[PDB]
Amino acid sequence: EQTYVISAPKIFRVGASENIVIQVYGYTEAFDATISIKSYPDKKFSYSSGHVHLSSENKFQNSAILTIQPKQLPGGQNPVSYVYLEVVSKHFSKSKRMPITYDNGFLFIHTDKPVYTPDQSVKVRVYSLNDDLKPAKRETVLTFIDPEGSEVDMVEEIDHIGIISFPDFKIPSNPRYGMWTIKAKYKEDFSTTGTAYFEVKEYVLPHFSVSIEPEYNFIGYKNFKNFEITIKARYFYNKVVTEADVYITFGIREDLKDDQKEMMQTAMQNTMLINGIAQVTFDSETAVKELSYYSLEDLNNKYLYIAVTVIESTGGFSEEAEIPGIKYVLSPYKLNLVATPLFLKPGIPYPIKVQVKDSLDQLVGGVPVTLNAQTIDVNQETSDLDPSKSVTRVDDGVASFVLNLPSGVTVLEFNVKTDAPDLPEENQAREGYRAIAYSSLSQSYLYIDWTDNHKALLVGEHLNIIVTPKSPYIDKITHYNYLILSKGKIIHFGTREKFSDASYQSINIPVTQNMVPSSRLLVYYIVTGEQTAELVSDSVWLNIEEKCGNQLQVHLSPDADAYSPGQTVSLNMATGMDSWVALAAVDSAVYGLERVFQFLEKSDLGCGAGGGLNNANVFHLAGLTFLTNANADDSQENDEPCKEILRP
Amino acid sequence: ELMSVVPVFYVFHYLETGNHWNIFHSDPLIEKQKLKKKLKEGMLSIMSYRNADYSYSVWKGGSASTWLTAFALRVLGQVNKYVE
Repeated sequence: EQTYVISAPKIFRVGASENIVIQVYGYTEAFDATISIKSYPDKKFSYSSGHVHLSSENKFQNSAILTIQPKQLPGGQNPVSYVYLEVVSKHFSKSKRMPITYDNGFLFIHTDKPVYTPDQSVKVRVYSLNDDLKPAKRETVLTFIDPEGSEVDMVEEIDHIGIISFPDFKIPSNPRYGMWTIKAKYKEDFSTTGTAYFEVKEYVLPHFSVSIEPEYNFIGYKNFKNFEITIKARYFYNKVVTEADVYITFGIREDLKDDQKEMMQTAMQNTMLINGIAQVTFDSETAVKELSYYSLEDLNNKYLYIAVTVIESTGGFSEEAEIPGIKYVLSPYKLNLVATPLFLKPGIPYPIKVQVKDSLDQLVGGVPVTLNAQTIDVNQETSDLDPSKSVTRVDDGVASFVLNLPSGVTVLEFNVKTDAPDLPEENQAREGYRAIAYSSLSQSYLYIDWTDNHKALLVGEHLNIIVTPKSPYIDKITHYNYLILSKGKIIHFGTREKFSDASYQSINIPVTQNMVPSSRLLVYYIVTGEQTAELVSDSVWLNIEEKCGNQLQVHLSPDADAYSPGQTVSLNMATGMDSWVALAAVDSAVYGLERVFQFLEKSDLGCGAGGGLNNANVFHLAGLTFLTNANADDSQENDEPCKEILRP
Repeated sequence: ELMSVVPVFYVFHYLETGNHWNIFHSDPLIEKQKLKKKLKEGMLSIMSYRNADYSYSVWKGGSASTWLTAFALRVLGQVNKYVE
């Protein structure tokens, strides 16, 4: 039987270099094919073409690199919304309508300080890259947006090196205070945007700096009866006020964007400061009795606004402070699923990994989580499983479960629930999910299993993946074929033959510098009967370590733990190859950023940790599409704002 | 705050209308940018004295004035030929 899978990325990017992988099976006479992108809906104007040689030494697998340049598309009155990925050879001629996008590249705007004062200069430079993660060398048009949404300054600049240094934006002697916004933009052909926020705050200096440092930054079930708040005031480095007069007031708030606050006009305390520190308490339940609220079921996702005026005894000065909100939380935890696809494989174990985050996103360990499950098989017969508990470990905040499912499972309805020792079971965090089995005619499955799931993959080493089929036609399988995706681009492919009567085998794959932030690996095989054939596929999401292509490191000489004001030091930069290094020395007391790989990974198409409902959903959720004889894609190209996690 | 954009302007009204860009030992297209820099900085300085109805108030947060708006439109109506 003669079939073929021609794998393309899900969405062509204009100006990119998309790799189109064709793999044919069941052939003996070598041949050639022309992969060409034609226009729509006419197939007249051919944007680019390629020529691949499908011969025996290539194991009948090759790849052409196609490219849609922006200078060949009719802009103005419309953008182009579809193209045709068309393949022609002497054995097949297919074509598929492919959406295109113009979202090419990345723009990182980096101002030095997040908070500015009047008559200071906003330094700003833009790190511009294209979608193959190289210096884009395109012109960028910065825009300065005030709090009033006005184009107060639109400066543009040409790029040569990848780092676009702009002139310094001068905050006036009297500015409009509030959140500003810098919007970067390529001047032509691309709808790439970058956004950076900064704040302009008026500088007034106090007689003494009053801080309010409370017990916890959220209140649930234990600070709902007593909440110890600490107030500190000092003139300078160590000059601390001796006596002062403290007046506190409290109020309930809905959210931090609605600035109306309903004060509790009975809880106005009055204490005395003794050489800096006064510890006050706030019984919350008896104080919220006006504007009744009566419970912790109510006040849920509401805030507490603590205002403090410390009046100095000696000089008579009165410095004010405030907290915008301490969230009145019901349960102290939030549960989610880290790196669990909600798709089953029948006869194959299902690993679940939940994560207990507190209500201000910390990995709270030592928190007992309980899992209850329900097998709803094909005949709509709910069967209950044994409950299993586990402990959230403190290193990454992830508890671990494994369900060994019966052979005829169709829908798993599992509900996680915290089992903390000193909370009621209406203040325990719970979540409920539902996992659906992979569907296939002539029921045959694939389960690829990453060996070291717990630790991140090191570049230069070798990935070892164990591949198990669960077919009824196991001895008809001949090859395992895989694809490796990174940043929505197919970077590898291959074909390991199946060891004839070994029930499962292992594939060895080298991990390179193509797949640095993360990567996906889609393995499949073809089980052919007397009917039409079918691809049986599965995919995983990998976790390759952060090792940049030429390792920059900076040092200070001499490296001491204390310097002198005025000491001349030397900065020792050392890269691996030639590079343009951008430097920024920011006073670190402003922070109270530059995380990039959690944003540079948003070029990846498709979400989740793999899996799919059928064959084509595995290809679609990996960020791929394809055209075969065996199966069709038939995948609705809708929005799907998916929210999966994938990482501790 | 309007007297910080005026002497940059009446220099720029001279070197451009009279065409006197042959004085500088630097690149005169570069030194033209630093003058148009300050004409753009000083245009921002009374962005803050503008009210919600696009009217100009004398002090910060004070009442609007017909005197300052006529002086804000005299100054800004002259920069238009050199800064958009």
